[PDB]
Amino acid sequence: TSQVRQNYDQDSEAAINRQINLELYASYVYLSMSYYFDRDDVALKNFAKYFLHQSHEERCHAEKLMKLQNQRGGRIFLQDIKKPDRDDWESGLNAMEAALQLEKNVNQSLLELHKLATDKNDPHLCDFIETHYLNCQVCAIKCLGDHVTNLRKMGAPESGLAEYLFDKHTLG
Amino acid sequence: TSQVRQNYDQDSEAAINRQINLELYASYVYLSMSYYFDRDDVALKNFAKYFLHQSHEERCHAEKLMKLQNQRGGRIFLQDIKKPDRDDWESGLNAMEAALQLEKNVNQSLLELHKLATDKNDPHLCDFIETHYLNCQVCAIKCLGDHVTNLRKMGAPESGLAEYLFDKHTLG
Amino acid sequence: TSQVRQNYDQDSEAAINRQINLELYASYVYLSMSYYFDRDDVALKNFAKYFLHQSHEERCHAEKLMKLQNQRGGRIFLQDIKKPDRDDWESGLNAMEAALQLEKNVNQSLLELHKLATDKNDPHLCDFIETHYLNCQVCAIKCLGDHVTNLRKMGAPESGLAEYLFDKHTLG
Amino acid sequence: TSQVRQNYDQDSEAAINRQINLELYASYVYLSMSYYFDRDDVALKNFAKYFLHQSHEERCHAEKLMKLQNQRGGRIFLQDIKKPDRDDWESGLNAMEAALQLEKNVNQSLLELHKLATDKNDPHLCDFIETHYLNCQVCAIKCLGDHVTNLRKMGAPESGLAEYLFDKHTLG
Amino acid sequence: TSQVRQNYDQDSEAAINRQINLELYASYVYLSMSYYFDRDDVALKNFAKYFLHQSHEERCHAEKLMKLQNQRGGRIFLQDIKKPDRDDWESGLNAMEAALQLEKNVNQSLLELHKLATDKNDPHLCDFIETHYLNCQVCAIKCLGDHVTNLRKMGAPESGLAEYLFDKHTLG
Amino acid sequence: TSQVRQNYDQDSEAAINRQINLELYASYVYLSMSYYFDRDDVALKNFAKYFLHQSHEERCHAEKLMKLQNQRGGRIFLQDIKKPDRDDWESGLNAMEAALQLEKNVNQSLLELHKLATDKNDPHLCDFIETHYLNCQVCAIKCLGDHVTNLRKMGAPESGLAEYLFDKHTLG
Ligand SMILES: [Ca+2]
Ligand SMILES: [Ca+2]
Repeated sequence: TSQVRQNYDQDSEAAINRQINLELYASYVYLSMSYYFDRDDVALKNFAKYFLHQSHEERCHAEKLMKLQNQRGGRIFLQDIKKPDRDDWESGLNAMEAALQLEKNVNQSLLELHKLATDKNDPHLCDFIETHYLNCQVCAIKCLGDHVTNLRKMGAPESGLAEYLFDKHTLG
Repeated sequence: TSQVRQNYDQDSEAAINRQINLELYASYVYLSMSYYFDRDDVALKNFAKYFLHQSHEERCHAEKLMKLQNQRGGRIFLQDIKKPDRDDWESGLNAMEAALQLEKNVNQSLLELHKLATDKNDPHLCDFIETHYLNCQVCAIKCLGDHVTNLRKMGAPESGLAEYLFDKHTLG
Repeated sequence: TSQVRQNYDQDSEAAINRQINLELYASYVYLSMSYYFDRDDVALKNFAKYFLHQSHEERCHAEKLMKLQNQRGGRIFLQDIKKPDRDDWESGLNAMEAALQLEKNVNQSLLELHKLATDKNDPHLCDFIETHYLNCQVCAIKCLGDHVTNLRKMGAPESGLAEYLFDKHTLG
Repeated sequence: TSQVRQNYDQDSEAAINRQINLELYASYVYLSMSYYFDRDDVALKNFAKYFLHQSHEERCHAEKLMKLQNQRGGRIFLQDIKKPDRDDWESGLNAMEAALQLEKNVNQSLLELHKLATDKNDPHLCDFIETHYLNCQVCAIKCLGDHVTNLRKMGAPESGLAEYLFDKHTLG
Repeated sequence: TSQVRQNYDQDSEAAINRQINLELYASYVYLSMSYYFDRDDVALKNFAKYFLHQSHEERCHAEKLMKLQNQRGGRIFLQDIKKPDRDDWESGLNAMEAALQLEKNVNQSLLELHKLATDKNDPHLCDFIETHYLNCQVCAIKCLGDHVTNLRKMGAPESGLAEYLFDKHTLG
Repeated sequence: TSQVRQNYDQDSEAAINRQINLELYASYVYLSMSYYFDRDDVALKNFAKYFLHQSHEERCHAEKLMKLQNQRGGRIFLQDIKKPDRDDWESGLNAMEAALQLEKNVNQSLLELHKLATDKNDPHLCDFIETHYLNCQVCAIKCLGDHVTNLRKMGAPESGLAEYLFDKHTLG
């Protein structure tokens, strides 16, 4: 029993660890996407920068989660960070849609965590998720949807010119 | 179905569209009050300025609700903006009292909305309402309450001097 | 009867209240268009930004009209603000063509209002309309005409790439 | 009843009045600790400084609570501020453990207050607690837990050298 | 016995502790007074602002007093801070009068304390009272007395306008 | 076959992927150590900062490796990032020694990679490792050895004061 623990359910704790790993996984996915667009045969520096930044963001969420854990007296338990589903992300459009899912998936997990926080009557954990994740996710998912829409309407992925311009005008 | 929609109930979506219209309405009411005090037979520039500002506020609130709708993949449907209940707001004290009532109504509407978001377990929608409207409405109610009270004690509406000085000292 | 009223015919008064409402209406159509381009499935930020500005400009025109009413002793009477024709504006080209028409209509109304002022021999009303409205109308129409022409030549609406580039190069 | 009152339960109101007194009590407890370390036979200026600041923090919370009460239409009702249960706090480590308990009790109390807020469907009062008190208490309990862990691991309270160096290196 | 203690009579010590509780009490009276004018049905921010300041002042005095105690070798013993008389101060003029009284009582107590220090031939405790409390009280009294005069003369509390203007012109 | 590939052996390529994962693993270890010292029962902010920074460094090496891979035409293949051996790092000293090994181990891998680069006569890959890793490793291993030595000589881990001071004077 931690001296600072208070109103922090066991389910909550395990769930945060569950969440820390998921965030790290998302991060790992993005890192993968990033360096795919860095390949001499894909060559889209901005898509590359975009994802690398997205990757670093997920790592911050992960670290803020670990912070939260220690903050409420819970104990951190890391677990293997599973590698990404793919190695080759096909195209800019395909990668964007993959991210759209990744985010919607992490959002699903966040909402479930919030539901558990509510059921366990842990307002502090609820506010933490409300203020630091929920709203960011909606923004991110919205951002991705938009990029996907633009890429689709520009003629991607068949059109290489489309992905090129998008790289320059939206991600640049 | 929107590619970014997730955990967004149709009722909530319809409720947001309702709120949007209510905000546009409130904004119309304040616009009306504003120019009332701009009449050559009322001539209270600061009351006029105060309400014009309030008007622009409610319109900013409307646009933020519309932004919300899109962010969560809902679809906006505008409806007529009914006209204010009057064209003559009588006195400054009277318009202040009406605003107090208009705000408490709008707030009432937001409490409905927030309660709905809860029943439909939509934490994002609840935090949006919390962190953006519920807190601002309370401050607003309190402000109007204060103005209403000051106007009454100074002698309004009976005393024309009262409203003149409140115009200069509180609204100027 | 206002103490400042002088040579302000009643038909003029009513014509102006009607214009105030027409202006507010235009502001509404524009607000509607702005947030259409904000939809995750349209996603043209500069179009959204562009029309949101025109909405603010039209609203600002309404208010000057309201200021004018009070300047010459007239009395303001507001009416409901009818909802825009559509909820979906299709494409950039379509919204542009729609906006061009809207503009020509308001102008159409201003011109009649000026023909009335001329008939009622009210030089002040004529000058207020010439200086503050007719010029901006000619300008806005030419601006909108040009936009429409560009979009057509680029291949819009069929060319999604056309609307993306226009969004970035002309509206950005 | 207040003209601004809206969705503010009687029980909630009384709960605040209660919390207001609790915060003042905390403030008093810290003020006592503060000057205990200011005694020539204790002599730890930074521990003193630390608690004197915590003391002012707690009073500020009380004052913000009183603001809330009038902000929603409630009515402040002050009660005697009961003196702390101790006059001599033995040591820096002992005092820290005391503060830790005092904070977990204030937090325990805010959580009950937040519960009540939810049982009464009062979302405003809910965000007010989450945003201005819930995270603050968590961060504070963590800080105190840390301080207690360091002091113990340093040799306190047996070692006078230990509390001295903590006074200089952690609180200075 | 304290190693720093010198020429500090046990009665002086007990009187200093009594004074500490008294300054803290006064402090609590002003705090109560302050938020009374923050009420939506009183609404006089500068009165509220004014008394809040006087409140923080009283606490600074209480704190300096506690510092004196330790400086001389005495030992602090806190007592309950008894709640103020009223919960409703009726009017600014009334609150101002109550304050004038509070100050004259605190003063009476200080003068007593000074004579005690004199009979106990403790010049240090005499000069401390002279320099840091006595002239401050005289000023406070004269200030409060002046405020009462203006409020009575402007026509308080019958005239709401009287207190409103005093709020703006003297306390603003 | 990549268009930019040239003098880049298959063994080399696979070895770099091998290395990328190792770097990411090291990074993961450090992240773990970092947040262990953030626990309310360990409480050494600087050891915490130290490792978190060390962690971010290993992630840069990882990313620079992925960069290298694409640079020479090789293809990146990520793999699960195995979790750290431990969850509880016992103490500051124990963590330092663990890092000393982690670094010596990563150094062993780097030297082997360099040997392979030499055998495959790939000077570019040799210089890359010589300039970007070999020298840094020697510095890091030296740094860790020193910290270990200091902690040992100060009385760590039995002495909690030792770890405390070290945290403040060397890591701060
Ligand atoms: Ca002209
Ligand atoms: Ca919240």
